[PDB]
Amino acid sequence: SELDQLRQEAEQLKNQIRDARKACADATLSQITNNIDPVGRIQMRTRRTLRGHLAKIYAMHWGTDSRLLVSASQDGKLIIWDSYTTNKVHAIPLRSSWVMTCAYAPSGNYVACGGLDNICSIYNLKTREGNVRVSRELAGHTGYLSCCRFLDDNQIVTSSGDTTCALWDIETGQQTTTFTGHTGDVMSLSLAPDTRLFVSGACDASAKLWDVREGMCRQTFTGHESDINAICFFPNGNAFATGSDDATCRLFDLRADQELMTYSHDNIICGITSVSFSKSGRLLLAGYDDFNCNVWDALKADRAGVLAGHDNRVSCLGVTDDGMAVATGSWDSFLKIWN
Amino acid sequence: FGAMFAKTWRVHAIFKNVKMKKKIIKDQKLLVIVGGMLLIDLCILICWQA
Amino acid sequence: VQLVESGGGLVQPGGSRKLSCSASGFAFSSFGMHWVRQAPEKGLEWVAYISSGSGTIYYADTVKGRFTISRDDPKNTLFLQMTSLRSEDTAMYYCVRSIYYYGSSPFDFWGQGTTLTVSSDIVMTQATSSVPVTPGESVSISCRSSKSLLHSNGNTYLYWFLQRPGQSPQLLIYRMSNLASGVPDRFSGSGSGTAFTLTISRLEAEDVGVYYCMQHLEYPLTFGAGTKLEL
Amino acid sequence: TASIAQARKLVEQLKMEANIDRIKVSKAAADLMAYCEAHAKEDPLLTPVPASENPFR
Amino acid sequence: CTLSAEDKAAVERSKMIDRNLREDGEKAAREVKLLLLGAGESGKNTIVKQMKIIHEAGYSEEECKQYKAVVYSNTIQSIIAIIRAMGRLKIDFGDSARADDARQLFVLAGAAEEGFMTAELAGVIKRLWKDSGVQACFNRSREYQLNDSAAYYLNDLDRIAQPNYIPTQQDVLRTRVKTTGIVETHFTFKDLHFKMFDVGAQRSERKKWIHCFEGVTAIIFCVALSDYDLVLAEDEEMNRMHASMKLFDSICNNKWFTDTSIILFLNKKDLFEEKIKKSPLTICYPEYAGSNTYEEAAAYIQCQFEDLNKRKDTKEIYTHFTCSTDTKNVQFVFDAVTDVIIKNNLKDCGLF
Repeated sequence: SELDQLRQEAEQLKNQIRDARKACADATLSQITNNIDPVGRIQMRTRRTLRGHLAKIYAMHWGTDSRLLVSASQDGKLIIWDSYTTNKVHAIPLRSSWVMTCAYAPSGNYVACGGLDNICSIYNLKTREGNVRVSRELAGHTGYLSCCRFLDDNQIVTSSGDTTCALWDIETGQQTTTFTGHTGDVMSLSLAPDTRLFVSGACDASAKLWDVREGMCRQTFTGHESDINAICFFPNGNAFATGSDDATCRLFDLRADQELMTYSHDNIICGITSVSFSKSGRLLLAGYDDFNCNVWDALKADRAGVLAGHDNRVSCLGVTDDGMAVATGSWDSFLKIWN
Repeated sequence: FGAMFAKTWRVHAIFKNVKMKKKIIKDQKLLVIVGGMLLIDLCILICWQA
Repeated sequence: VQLVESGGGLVQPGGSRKLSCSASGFAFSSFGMHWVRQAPEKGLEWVAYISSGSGTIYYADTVKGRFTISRDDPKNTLFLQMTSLRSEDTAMYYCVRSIYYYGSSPFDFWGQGTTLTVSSDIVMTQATSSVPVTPGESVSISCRSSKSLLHSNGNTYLYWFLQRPGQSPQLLIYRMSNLASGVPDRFSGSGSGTAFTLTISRLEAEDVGVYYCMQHLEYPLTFGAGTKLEL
Repeated sequence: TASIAQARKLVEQLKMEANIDRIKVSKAAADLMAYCEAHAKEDPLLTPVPASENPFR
Repeated sequence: CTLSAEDKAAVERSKMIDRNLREDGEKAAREVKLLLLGAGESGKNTIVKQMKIIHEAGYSEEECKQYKAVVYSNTIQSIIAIIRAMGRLKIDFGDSARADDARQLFVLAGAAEEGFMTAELAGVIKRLWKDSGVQACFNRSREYQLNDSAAYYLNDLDRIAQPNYIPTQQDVLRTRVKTTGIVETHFTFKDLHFKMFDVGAQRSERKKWIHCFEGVTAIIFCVALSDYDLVLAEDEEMNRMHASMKLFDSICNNKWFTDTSIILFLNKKDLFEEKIKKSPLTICYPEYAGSNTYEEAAAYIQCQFEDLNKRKDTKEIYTHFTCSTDTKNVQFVFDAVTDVIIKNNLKDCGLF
């Protein structure tokens, strides 16, 4: 009886939330952006091709100087790239080739690498000896690490295939906050332009807004028909977009507490692997498992262009901090820098 | 005869070593050495004609 | 990170000698090496460079044909073989570590120095060579180049060093504004074209010594004579 | 019983989410549009730049 | 002609990195990647144990070199573990000597470099272990997340303190016994290297994590023929034969593995043959309409698995009938995957 009574309360609360959200849907975006000038036909082209990986590329991340990238592939090595001269600055061997994620520390002193071993390794690049070494091995997760992102020096947030995210104190090597409440494996993280707030997605067709310091979920967003593959913030930090296996990208707004837009087309049956916004937030990018990346008008959901060139599934996509260039990577083992 | 010998030289390579199963190179590698042999006979013939 | 070089002594004119440097504490095989020698009357003079790889070697034109530089990674040992030695070769020879890549510090660690005794481009200029300073005052010194040190890539390749009595030179500032590790924020610099400055916010006892500036835009490498910031 | 304790945690989470501030979506859309216009000229991917400006020429 | 003196040096660095990658790639190519999938208690061990029965493929000479490298890595972890464990206690102990702190600094400095085993630092772990204060704090220290093999890191100091190592199996088991995630077995056969990835108790979604492994030379799938008369314990209405077929059907037709070879091993063929004469396949295949003879019962089951392949014209399925007393069971897979690799590279060039 006690269990059913709690189910009864949950049913009423869920309906109250849905009704509260429906009462706020006073307009559709199709009624608001109808008379905005279109972005037009956008033709992006490759300016650099980065060669060297011998295996499928799984991770790629921009540095904060807009010049360096860190990438990882199943060949078990990290490469630090100088995007301007297609030069390799570092090549870091891994003790386990099964890598899923990496991160470039905002200070440029460290990078992260994680994977099927459930351990996030923090590498010190700014060394005196000239080599690169692991400073900490952040062990304690019970599932694969789908994503890791730095927040600050000695502060990193990790995902896990055990459905729980954690905030690590790297200097001490311990977890300080755990974020529980997800149902499926956590697939990706995104940080707001404010280290106290981030969002996550998981294999349960739900995205959650997490408070870094409190450890609580503040909002839950639904609408996906399948597992969430990628999530990113709108540049203003008050909205985010997700991609999923249902081949539809969705735009959510935190303060409206609802979905605002969907991005799809009758001729798209391919899954989304990566999403990002351009610097202005007006162009929405997404990579697909059909080898191409598309360009969406973030305020209209029209197609603005296509970035074709990869010969295998797109695994990585992102834009540099100044909005000057976009990097992509795929299972064909090449990286491309667009524009 | 250079096309014949390259066609059989590829076979020699793949069979002798599988230490590496991959990197067959397909068509592109071949037209290269036959063009190399055509280039060498072309140079000897053009210096003769000169 | 330590680099010690031994094998000096006195030679007669026309003879030969081999110097070596034993390295420890760092990825020896990943670094290049310079030889820089200091004559009491002249100051620092660049001698030779070996790439961290192989095949790329430069010599100063004053030693070209008489000096040979080589490296043996299996023993973390650098070698310098010199022949036809002359009185002009008498100097304190330092092994200097250097590594090059985006954001590197090409002249971070210097050795202690081996004395060689023999029995018997771009020119940097400086003013005064001896400015009196009292602890607690600010200091401003400068030097000039015969050639612009600004490359089309936007970078300027001017380095500042400090040598204290009884010590080898140490790097303070590279590429105008970047401090070497361990350098207090009392030090800064700036400039453009062929004229650049070095600023010390407060002169501390640890700052007293002879300051050098050098270019690393093109080979050969050269040094200024040095300015002695003594009281 | 774990099922009851877990159901209780779910109800507590729902009670929090059922009592938060919300705004009309029409206003959220207006704010997103204004942001995109305000920074429209700072985004080289929508506003082409000359070769002298693009570091990748 | 436009580069600065430093830019040219930076280019040489990049080229030397490419050189090291190219060398690594050539070295990287030889091992065969095999992914081992299938139902629990399915005779998988018979495949693995047989590979492990001969033991010709022991720690390789080169592998032994890697082990010497593994011992150096674990020895550094051992000496930092003991000086770290005694410096992070909830309850502190007094040291037997004030000199121990200086020893800790030397170990932490050497471990920070993480190069090789230093004889003087090996002396430190020997002395600290003997010290009753360091051992006494263990009962409190072991409350934290320590490696179960951590006792070996310290207990083996007698031999791992010797600059000239003689490697043993324990030297890699220290990290293998963790059994986290997928665990591969590394072995050789006739100068070829192999890594067979043993997937068990994955849970979650059976096919979601795996996609990443596209390109594996072959998928190994095992079925125990003689167990056709047993009902699945997890679900008393399903015969085990149908659970294996559902896994095969959901794996072999995965869009991630369109032409990836599958090698199907049908185990316990002798016990199977001596049972079909007593219990017709109709115990698990009521639709079976044949005689109780091997050439019909074994062919029927093979056909039933082959008819699960929706890409018959693209993916080749290999079948081998195994037993516990044979040598062809291990030679078959050795040659079979070698032929798969040759077929794959011939497809890549388009010659086939």
